[PDB]
Amino acid sequence: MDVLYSLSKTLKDARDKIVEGTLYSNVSDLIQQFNQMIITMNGNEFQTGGIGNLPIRNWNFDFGLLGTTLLNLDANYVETARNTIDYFVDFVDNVCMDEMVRESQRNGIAPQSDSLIKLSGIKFKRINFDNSSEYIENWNLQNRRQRTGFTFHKPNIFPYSASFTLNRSQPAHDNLMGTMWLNAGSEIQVAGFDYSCAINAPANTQQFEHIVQLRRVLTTATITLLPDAERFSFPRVITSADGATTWYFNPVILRPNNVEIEFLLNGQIINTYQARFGTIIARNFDTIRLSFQLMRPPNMTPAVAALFPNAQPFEHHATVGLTLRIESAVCESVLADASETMLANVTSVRQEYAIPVGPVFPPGMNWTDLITNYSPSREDNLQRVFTVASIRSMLVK
Amino acid sequence: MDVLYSLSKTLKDARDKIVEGTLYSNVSDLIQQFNQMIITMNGNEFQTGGIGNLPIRNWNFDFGLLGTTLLNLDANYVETARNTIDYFVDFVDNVCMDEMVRESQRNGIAPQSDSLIKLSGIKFKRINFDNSSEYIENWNLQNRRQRTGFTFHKPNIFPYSASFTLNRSQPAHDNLMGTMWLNAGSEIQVAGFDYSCAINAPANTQQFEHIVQLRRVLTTATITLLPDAERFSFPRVITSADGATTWYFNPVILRPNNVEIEFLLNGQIINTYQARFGTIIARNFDTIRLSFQLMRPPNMTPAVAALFPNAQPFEHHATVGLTLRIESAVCESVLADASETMLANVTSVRQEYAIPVGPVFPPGMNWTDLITNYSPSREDNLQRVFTVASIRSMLVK
Amino acid sequence: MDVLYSLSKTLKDARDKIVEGTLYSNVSDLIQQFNQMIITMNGNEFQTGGIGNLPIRNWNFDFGLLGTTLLNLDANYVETARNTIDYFVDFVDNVCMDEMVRESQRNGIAPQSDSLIKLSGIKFKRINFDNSSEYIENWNLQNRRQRTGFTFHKPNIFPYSASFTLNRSQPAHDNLMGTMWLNAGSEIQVAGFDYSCAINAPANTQQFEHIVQLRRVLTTATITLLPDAERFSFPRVITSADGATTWYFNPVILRPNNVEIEFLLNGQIINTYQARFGTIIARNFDTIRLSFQLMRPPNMTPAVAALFPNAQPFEHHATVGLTLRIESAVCESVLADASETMLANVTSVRQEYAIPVGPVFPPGMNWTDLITNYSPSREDNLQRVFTVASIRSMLVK
Amino acid sequence: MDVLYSLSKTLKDARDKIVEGTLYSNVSDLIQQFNQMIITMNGNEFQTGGIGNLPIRNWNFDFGLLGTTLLNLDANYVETARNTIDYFVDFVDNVCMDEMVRESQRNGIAPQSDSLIKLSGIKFKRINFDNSS
Amino acid sequence: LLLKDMAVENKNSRDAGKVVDSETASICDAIFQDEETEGAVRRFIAEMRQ
Ligand SMILES: [Zn+2]
Repeated sequence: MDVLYSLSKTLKDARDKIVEGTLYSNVSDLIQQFNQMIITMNGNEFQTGGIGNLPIRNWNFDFGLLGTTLLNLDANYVETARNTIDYFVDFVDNVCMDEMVRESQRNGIAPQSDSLIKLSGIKFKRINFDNSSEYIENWNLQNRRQRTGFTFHKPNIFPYSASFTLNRSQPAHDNLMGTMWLNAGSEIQVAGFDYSCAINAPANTQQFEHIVQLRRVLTTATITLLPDAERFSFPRVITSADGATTWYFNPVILRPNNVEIEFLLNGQIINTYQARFGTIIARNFDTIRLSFQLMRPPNMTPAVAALFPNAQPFEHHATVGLTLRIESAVCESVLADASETMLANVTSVRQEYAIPVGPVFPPGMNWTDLITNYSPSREDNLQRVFTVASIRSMLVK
Repeated sequence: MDVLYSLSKTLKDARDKIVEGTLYSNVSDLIQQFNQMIITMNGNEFQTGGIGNLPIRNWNFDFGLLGTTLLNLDANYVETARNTIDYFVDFVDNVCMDEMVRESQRNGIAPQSDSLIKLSGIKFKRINFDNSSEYIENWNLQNRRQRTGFTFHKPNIFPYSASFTLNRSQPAHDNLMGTMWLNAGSEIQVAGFDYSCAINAPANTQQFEHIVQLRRVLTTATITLLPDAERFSFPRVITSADGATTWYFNPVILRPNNVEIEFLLNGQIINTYQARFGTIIARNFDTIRLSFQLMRPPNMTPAVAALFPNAQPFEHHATVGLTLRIESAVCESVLADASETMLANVTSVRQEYAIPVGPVFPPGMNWTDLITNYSPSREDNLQRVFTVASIRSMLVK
Repeated sequence: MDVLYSLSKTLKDARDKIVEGTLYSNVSDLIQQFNQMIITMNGNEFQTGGIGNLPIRNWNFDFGLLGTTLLNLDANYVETARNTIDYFVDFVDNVCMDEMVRESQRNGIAPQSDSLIKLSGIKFKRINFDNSSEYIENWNLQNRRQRTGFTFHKPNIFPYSASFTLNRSQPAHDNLMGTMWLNAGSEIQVAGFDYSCAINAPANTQQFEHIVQLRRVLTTATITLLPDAERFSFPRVITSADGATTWYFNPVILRPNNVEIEFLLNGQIINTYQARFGTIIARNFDTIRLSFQLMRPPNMTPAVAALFPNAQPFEHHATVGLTLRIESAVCESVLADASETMLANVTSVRQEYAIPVGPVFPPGMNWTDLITNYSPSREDNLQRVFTVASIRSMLVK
Repeated sequence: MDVLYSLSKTLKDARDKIVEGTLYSNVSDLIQQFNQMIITMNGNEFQTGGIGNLPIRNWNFDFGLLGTTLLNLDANYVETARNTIDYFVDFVDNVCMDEMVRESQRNGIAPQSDSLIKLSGIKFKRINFDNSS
Repeated sequence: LLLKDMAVENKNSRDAGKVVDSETASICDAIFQDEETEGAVRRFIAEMRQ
């Protein structure tokens, strides 16, 4: 595999450092590496494709090495080179794609394609070099067993979940108490509502709580926590839990009281914040617990008092909420986020070539389904497949 | 042009790899490249500025080479070097800026300034080197007429558009049906409203649709799709279509029914998603079509039933909506996005030097105006100008 | 200090370019640099830790070097090398962490730890090399007293602030006029409300204004400006200014009239935009001023007219708002943003090792507190500490 | 059959007793046995599968002996060895599985697969060893 | 360079052990006999064949 990597950085640092006008010596160390390749290759033949709509093209090698005309390259030098590169580019593309579609439950962490299986062969190792591309960097460190780690902006850790839980309800749905939320991507919005405005509640306070369990631990997370859940601050007509009817939600928002956010790891509180809105750091956690309360206002102007009567009908529904967004974080496992194109690359190549659903990944590489049941097999396959996508993007975007 | 590039990576990899200490051997390959430059330059004379409030400055060259002698580097070596670099820095800055202001209809792609036009000369080509900077990388591939491509976080593809369309209206605006939306940057929010809650509609369902045509194709897009349009979930007083009066919008939100998102390319459906909220991939499209419905709730608790009478006045306006955000995508054309400073750099240099409006770009480099009428000339000029901004940011931020 | 840097890029470019197979002549220039180090070190003793829950591990040096022969690398070569690297890694980690906790009122910009103070020594300078990591790049340019600069996506310039100002109020809070806002991170949302809908106001227009003073100047900012403040578009029960009671806010939204955004620098208007929504550029500013008005609709349909009576009670509260988001910008001072992990790294190391609160940073490295009173000492310490975090992340994530 | 057995204890006592570090003479008696194998093999082509969803895989043999030298086994020695073992492992697996599914009435105790039938051949017996399992 | 052109007999040991050059040779025969050299030494010297 690592083999593969090189092939590219070779070409990139090539299609880049090899231009009409640079002094030879700026590529002396490079040129070499290159040739070395051609050699090892020539002779051996390859097969790519042979699945879904993916074409089966046959590649063969027969190339002459590279000259060295002294003192900065002459145009002619380039063109005779570029012609050779273009065959490798169009090659790798086909190589990546071919191994970017196969999946395997048993050993879905190793090479699948006839193309790559042949590369892991020993007679090729002679190429590997400059492993600085963040992904390969972590691919190695994992083969030896050590502390990996990636960087993500607005990580996609929460499978889509939009629902509610009625802690107090009745057929008419005219005096409910519970929570409703939206967990998606890197964001959580949760609202706690009490139609009675805690009129009969101890200390006139209703407690709420929202717990979210991550499928993977996030470390070094920079998080924005804000009071209120705008998403649940407007009038709604919602389906009942049993789907038999619809209820009316007419919120009026109050500040969440006694806000406490806990970032836990294996049941232990690692970070805890009491009513701290703005930017907070959660250094290592697999669970987020948001606790907040609705406290009936002890003093009310007439306009406010009018919204909260001592007896039903309760027409204005007291609501308190929180919004939490993970701006950035590090994860030991690959994940989709708001900046990297890996998931999109893998998903796109599979869609374009009409690749049949396999035994590992959910239909369409669906993110929610994937992260919901993020098994070891799916993760190993995802990492292999993401690393290949990153190798491909060095040359083909 | 490519020439220009080098000049910088030369300086960067210079002001970076050259310091009090290190071994010669780590820069041997570098030092050379450098000198090579000085030579080609010396003797030549330049001129930058002259437009608007931009100062005119002349530059000459007559500099000594570099001691290729020493083993290690002594402080003294650096200082005698840094002094020479600083003249080039302050130079390039003035060079960039001077070519970052001029526009041109006929040939808005090639160089403009007396400064650069002279560089494209053959006698200077003896300086190109290490073109791994994403932008130049793509500048070349476009000259050779091949498949380019850039990477963007929250791209800026949608010109600002905030409006509505009343499909059913009357003077009193007391029983409207239509859609309202906000397309801006990488986001779309659209709501469909029916004051009558589909009371007289076939199957008690009102169909809605929102189509957005991109000015450029986006590929490998990672997109967040969520139900509801929070922006259109609150009470509003809006101006009538003819501007003669104002209407009242008092929404109550229901879940969008039969949601279907289609990402089309030249009229063909490339990706289609039915009621799938969360993260979805759109691999290649120039158009987005969002179709959704409002279905009158077949079963209603009293509180809900009360909002939707059989006869006017209709006081609670049934509304369904969708929110779509393009987190990342690739485009073959340069665009502004939420992370890159290119647009801001170009716009800022022009504003600071009071550069007069030209024949190509809209006043103030206005993004909405630019993307709305993204002509080939504007794109070629934008790419030239963005590539220069990126060359400049390697040294001056 | 710069010393430190090298130590890493040494190891990275090492644990990266040294793999079973690669051709020697790709590392010739590298190998050297490496050895050079071992030498300078051997014969030196260090000590890290001693504070809070940070272990006190001791280190010594005495190592053999590396062959220079071999066309290609044999597995055996690596392993005998990796064994030596791992001691340096586990070293640096402890070195970073030890200097990443101490703060000094006086010279919070200079080295602290017994470990590093010893490195700034002259006899170690013989190790410097390849300073291209954005942070060190800027560390130097500053030490020389020159123009710095960084890059941030969704910078964190606004300390959390969520409040209101009642310009017209009375005990019953039934006819208020004022503004409410949320400044946090890179975003500002502000709403102006007038319960009377400007019924007795000159020209039936109520003027609003919101001013935000940045603690540091931002340059080359790409900004999204949109009409409406969704956060303040829903019903709320709010505490009175004196905390003695609660008032009711029942907004109905109208388009903000005569919107004018000014980006000022030292009291001077640098950029001004009149009613321009979408993407705008603010090239250099330390203050943002948003002015907008509520204009009573001159023509109203019955439904609208009904919301705005000539006499109290005023039950629907006319509200106009704006939303402004700084997507990206450059700052001469380090700041937290939505992508970089620096703040989180520093905060996390301190939390994990139970580092006691010091004399410079607020408890918990609280961002709001830090940016609110961003003194020169806090900035120098923050930069030192952020630069170290970035050096560490090259090897340990 | 017994043949088969060896193939493994060979590999186990191999992937086990052969590691970065060990002194020479702890593999002398072993090393030998190993090589002896490679020889007998090289040249003969094999075939596994062909039934149900069992992939028809082709196997070939052409591996160099060993550097019966170095004192305290250098890392490099191992890796060049492990690479050869892994082909045999992935082999045997396929060999076992292929004969672990065929049934025969008349004479059901004997070997079935084209893979194994070929092993019971005399020219291979030169391998059997350590039947303590 | 080539080695056959430097071949030499490792006087001691089974397996017609041949070694690199003269010095290589000397040393072996030399140590072989310094009785205070771990049993592993003779062994290695021994069996190690070209
Ligand atoms: Zn963002």
